[PDB]
Amino acid sequence: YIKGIAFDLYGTLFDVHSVVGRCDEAFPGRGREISALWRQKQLEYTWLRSLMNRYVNFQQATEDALRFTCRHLGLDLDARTRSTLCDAYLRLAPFSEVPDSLRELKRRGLKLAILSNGSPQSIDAVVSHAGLRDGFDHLLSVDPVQVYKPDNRVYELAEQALGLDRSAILFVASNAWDATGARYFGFPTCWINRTGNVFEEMGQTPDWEVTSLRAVVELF
Amino acid sequence: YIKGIAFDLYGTLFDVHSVVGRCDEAFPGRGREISALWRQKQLEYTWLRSLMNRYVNFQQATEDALRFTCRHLGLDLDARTRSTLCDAYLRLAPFSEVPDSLRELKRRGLKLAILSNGSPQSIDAVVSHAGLRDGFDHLLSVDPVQVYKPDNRVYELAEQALGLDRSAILFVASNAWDATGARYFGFPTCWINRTGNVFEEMGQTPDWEVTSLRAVVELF
Repeated sequence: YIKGIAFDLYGTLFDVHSVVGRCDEAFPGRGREISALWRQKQLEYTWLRSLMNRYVNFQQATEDALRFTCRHLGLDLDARTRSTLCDAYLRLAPFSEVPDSLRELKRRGLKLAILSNGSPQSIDAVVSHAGLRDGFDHLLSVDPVQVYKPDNRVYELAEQALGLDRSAILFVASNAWDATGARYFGFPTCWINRTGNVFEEMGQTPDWEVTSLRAVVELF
Repeated sequence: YIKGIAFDLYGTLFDVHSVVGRCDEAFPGRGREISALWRQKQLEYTWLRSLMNRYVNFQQATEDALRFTCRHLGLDLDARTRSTLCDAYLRLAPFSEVPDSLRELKRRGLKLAILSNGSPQSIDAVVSHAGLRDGFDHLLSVDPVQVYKPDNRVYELAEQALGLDRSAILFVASNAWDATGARYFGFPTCWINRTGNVFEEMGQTPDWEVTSLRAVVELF
């Protein structure tokens, strides 16, 4: 039934925990605090700007979210440190099972795509850096539609880019709010729950809840 | 210039801190923790459901958000406690300056309106309970437009209900993300910052930043 798979990038295939460390190096002892807030503001800003119809790209939203975090915590953030922390996203490392799992999925003749927030160039840098670039048929950004998830215009992009009806595309995401959007859209959804989180209470439940990509491979 | 004022309810005119206590009584020692998460999920659910075009009223969103908080914390939440905590919002107390400030503003011939998320009946209960019901020309809910702020359809409601152009309506809100939306819409905006928060980094700045309603009265 499923002929393609759409993956979220940050937090699903690639571990963002490394940013915590780069944050702690910039502001010793503050790392975890800074990252938690930074991540949250990035999210809120994508949702809020979408609702207001005031789109700016993810790099912009990321800087704005860091600028806020720093003002909010009282930290002095110069331009240099700003760029350096923001660059931490281009050097993420994949989760242990990811590489082998991707190889196996491709060997099964499945079309694999990534649908993320960053530019196609940034998405490319992360996957290429990990040597996984050859494993994807498509590297998609929300940028062309000028809106963020869970706006349906974003999900239609994956459907179009992959050339398959939504019912034949497996949507794989770590974020429960994202899995909720995809489910309402029509994608058979797989929620990757590695750390014991509970699903969002927005009227949906994923088709599959797995602890890693290993369980995805075993679905085929 | 300004002939009317649109006020947000929870957190602007009425103190929600009382919910913390009712939460701690239900789950001793957990109060602050439960409330912080509950408040955050209410917000996220209003934004997310709007983006997905999956509207449910605020009472619903509030229950869903509490149900999630409880599952997330491991707390056992029965129906009774659910209703009781949810009812805590109908018995809020206004901030000290609020009553006198409202009296003074009305004495100046200004049209006063409240634009909140809850039903007109719930909004009425809170204001009536505090004996402030006679102080408002309009008690507005987002319900008629089936979407939440910062969606512009919500702001147009206030403009229509008050019978004034947006340029003549002062938008007063405690939430910086809300003040940002109103500003992009066209309302001269007053941000009530009582506890030293910093403004959101979404490209806007309020026209006035005050520490309480006392400074609002002094504007006229």
